[PDB]
Amino acid sequence: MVPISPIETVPVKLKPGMDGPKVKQWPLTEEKIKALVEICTEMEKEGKISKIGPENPYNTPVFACKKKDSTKWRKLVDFRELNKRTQDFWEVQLGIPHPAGLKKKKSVTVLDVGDAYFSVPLDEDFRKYTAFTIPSINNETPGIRYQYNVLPQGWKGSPAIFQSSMTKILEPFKKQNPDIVIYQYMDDLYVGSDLEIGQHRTKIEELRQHLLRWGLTTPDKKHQKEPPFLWMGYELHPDKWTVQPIVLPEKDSWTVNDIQKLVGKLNWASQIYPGIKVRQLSKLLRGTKALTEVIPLTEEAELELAENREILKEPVHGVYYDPSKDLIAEIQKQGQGQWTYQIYQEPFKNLKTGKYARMRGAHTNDVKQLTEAVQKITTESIVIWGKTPKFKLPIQKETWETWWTEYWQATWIPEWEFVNTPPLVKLWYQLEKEPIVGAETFYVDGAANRETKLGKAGYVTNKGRQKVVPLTNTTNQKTELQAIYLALQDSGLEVNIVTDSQYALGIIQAQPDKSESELVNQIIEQLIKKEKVYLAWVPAHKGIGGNEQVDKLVS
Amino acid sequence: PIETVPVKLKPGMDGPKVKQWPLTEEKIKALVEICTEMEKEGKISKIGPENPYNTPVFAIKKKDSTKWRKLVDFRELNKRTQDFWEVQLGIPHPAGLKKKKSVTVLDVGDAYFSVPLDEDFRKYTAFTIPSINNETPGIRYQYNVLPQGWKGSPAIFQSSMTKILEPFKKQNPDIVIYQYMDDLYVGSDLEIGQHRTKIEELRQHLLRWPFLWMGYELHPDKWTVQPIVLPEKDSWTVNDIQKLVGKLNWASQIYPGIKVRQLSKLLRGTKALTEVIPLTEEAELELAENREILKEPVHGVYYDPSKDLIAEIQKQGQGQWTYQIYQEPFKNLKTGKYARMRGAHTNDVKQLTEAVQKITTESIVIWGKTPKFKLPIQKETWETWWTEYWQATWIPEWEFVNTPPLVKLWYQ
DNA sequence: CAGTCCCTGTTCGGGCGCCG
DNA sequence: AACGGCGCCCGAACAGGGACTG
Ligand SMILES: Cc1cn([C@H]2C=C[C@@H](COP(=O)(O)OP(=O)(O)OP(=O)(O)O)O2)c(=O)[nH]c1=O
Ligand SMILES: [Mg+2]
Ligand SMILES: [Mg+2]
Repeated sequence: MVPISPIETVPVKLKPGMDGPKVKQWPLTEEKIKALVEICTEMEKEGKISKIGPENPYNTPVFACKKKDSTKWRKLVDFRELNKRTQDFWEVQLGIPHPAGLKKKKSVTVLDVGDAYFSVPLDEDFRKYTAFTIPSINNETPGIRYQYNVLPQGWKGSPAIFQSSMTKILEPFKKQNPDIVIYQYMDDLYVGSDLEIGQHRTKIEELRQHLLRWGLTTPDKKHQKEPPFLWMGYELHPDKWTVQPIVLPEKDSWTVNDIQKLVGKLNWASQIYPGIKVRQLSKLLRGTKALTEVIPLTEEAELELAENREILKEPVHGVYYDPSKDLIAEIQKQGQGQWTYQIYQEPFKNLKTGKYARMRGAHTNDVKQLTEAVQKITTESIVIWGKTPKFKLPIQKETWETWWTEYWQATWIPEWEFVNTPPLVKLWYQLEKEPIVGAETFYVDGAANRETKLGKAGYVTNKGRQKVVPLTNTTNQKTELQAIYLALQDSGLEVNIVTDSQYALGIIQAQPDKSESELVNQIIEQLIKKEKVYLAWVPAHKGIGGNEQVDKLVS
Repeated sequence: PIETVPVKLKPGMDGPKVKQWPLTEEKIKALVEICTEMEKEGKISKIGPENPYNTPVFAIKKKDSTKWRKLVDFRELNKRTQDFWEVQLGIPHPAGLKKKKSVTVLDVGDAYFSVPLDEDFRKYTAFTIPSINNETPGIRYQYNVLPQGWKGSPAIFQSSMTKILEPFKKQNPDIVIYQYMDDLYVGSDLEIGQHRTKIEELRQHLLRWPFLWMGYELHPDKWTVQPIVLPEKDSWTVNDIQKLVGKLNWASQIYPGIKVRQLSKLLRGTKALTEVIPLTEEAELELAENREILKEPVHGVYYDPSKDLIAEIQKQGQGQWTYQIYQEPFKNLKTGKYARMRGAHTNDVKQLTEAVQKITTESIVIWGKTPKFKLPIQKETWETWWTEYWQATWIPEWEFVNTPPLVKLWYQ
């Protein structure tokens, strides 16, 4: 006979055709034995755990670990076999709150529900599916077996049930106090208002007693009444915020797992520290698949690491969101496909910063990457503030106009303005729209054997110029690119090039300025040196113009 | 007082599990206000995390409208109940709707809120309202009545809709009425004055039983086609003839009688692209013969009701967009071109959004289906902006391609 | 006409950061 | 040695289209 808590239960089923968990216990140390027998007894008197007998043919092992910066221990149930047989839940936690999205509030209070999962009841018809034995001695007493009447920590349904139950309890309080902001994340509650400090504690006590009606305790141990508030791993001050101090490890020898933690902390630090790069550090995490393997720091990865430590020296901070002012986002090019940006409302008062260094596609240009960076900033800004910021981009209006009007794919940038801060983003070469009068016309072609990997590449021109080059260990696509490379090498500043290669034409028409292919980078280098280049396409194997002639040479 | 028509998913398929995407502030404030009223009216009810299903939701504003409309992306749920709205209780498509001089589209989806939904099926209509900056967790609901945007709603309501439209169809035997999703297509050959008057009679016919006051007008009789045309120049260069032969060679995949023998003979040698080539007597004959074949209709091109529709769109630049609708490759059922749409010369995504809506509307009028689009855009670009410009109560299927224009085929 | 190749694209799961 | 959430950078597995060979 256990009392039913005021919190409405959540009906939980299992996947059809499957039963409950039947896993043997794990032999642990005697330190954990004298730290859980007292918990199962305290929870038994408080109604959070009931005892069962032989009528429950299930079992599940459990372990315990010390709480972070606390004397109290934490009990975790290894429900990995129960999670495989429990119904799927839709998580109502859609993201992580960010302090840059918080508005200015005169009074702030941070709460923390004590015994979160242990204060929300489990489904009535589901408590029988949580059986676990507790041996008082490691090999003597058989130990009486208990069950769970609340949410066990470790079950894959515990977070979603708590987050949903917490919302239903706060709904009547938020309706009675519309002007009060309550950021609800897991058990920690961020409460803020523009009321006076005296009247603010009044509503806080009203909320503490409102939650007490459902068995939710807000102890004074984790009650925060004055700044700086520690919330979501940040330091919340009345007019600014900053991330909690980030410590980077400094080992003499660097392994793989050390860099993974290093790059991870830099990604977490890049949200407020401007100018963080991880290109050359992550470049060391390629190929090798041994987490315990020493990797020497390259000269580029060491200079990148030294420049990041000097950024973390000076203290930085962010501000809060004011809905009366506009949102501004400004991007800079860091080179090598790296981009950094800052979001602010007043100049030099950054709400947050960030970086976009993703390299998508084998061939791309700076305009494409800048477009992708704008899109990442837009989606990020809608999550945090629900609106798109006005952009300040290091690209001329004319440069962007030329790109998107002549591109074959739909592309667009929201309302933005040009900011003259080098390095500016530009198009390094422009393909002509019509054939060049007076320019030598090069008919290029390439062919390779699928078996021997041997091939040829060359050209013929209207003036009689001709070249054929044998190639070893190549492909048809490489010979077509090499043919275009030969025509650019052996032509004047203006040249017309005719090819049958849809592959080569598709790469060059997109005006790439960087490529993972050395051959393409050489083609780009030639295209930049030219003054006028016209690329035309004809279907192969049709007796068309000089393409029929150069086809005989390379095959 | 109505028995819930039983609805079952297609065998072997589970309910939709699609993540909600971020929403702007104005759209969340609109959905919170709309869902609160619907909850007070019992149309929806709050649910918990024991419902593993979820469907995205956002809001739109129709053309020349300032009122927010809730829109659910039931695309996943629709193709998981396809045996219902196509086999058991289907809606016949009138072949004369596309022949009418004027066709008005009426939003009648609000009528679906009067019929209850099968209790065993309500768990699949689950959706989640997000919060700004993740202040509060997701606010999940589920539908207690027939939801708007679900292909099963017009099917179940069809028996009710026929009784409402019966006195009006008897009163006017010439007016064609088609129902697709939340919309009602009313086509008539009457003049614009007589048409809109008869439309208002139908509105009053529905009132005696929040977007019923709107009426988007169409003119399917004025719908044009964009055939393949060849350039006509006084002088031709090597580059011109090379582009022409390349265009005709690709066109041979459609019209098998197109020849390029006499035109390719003009390019014998290794000539400069800008060299002018006078057309021979045979080349003029062959080019004239090919211009007539492009006017002739393609052989064996008809609509198969069992095959999905596919729509490809090409960005031609300067506000020009071309498209083709087909079921089998090179068997186009319709080719067209759009120009000077909203966002021309300033916004590609808005134009592309408008083009998708126009094409879908035409496909509903002509065949009663929505085509699956092949969009010339990057997935991340489209998924960032398309909801900002969507003005329709349905959503078609789409995929993303990248086909560089090797030869300008549909617009010289 | 099939069956491959070459190439480039996306999807996904795991590594790390961080929150509870 | 647990659960859920979001982010990044990584590689293996997979899909799809030109192009060549039997
Ligand atoms: C940190 C952590 C947390 N949780 C779940 C359980 C309760 C809530 C909050 O945990 P907590 O605040 O640290 O401990 P809690 O149970 O609330 O007890 P108190 O220390 O607050 O009194 O999240 C979890 O399942 N695993 C974890 O590692
Ligand atoms: Mg707590
Ligand atoms: Mg070739």
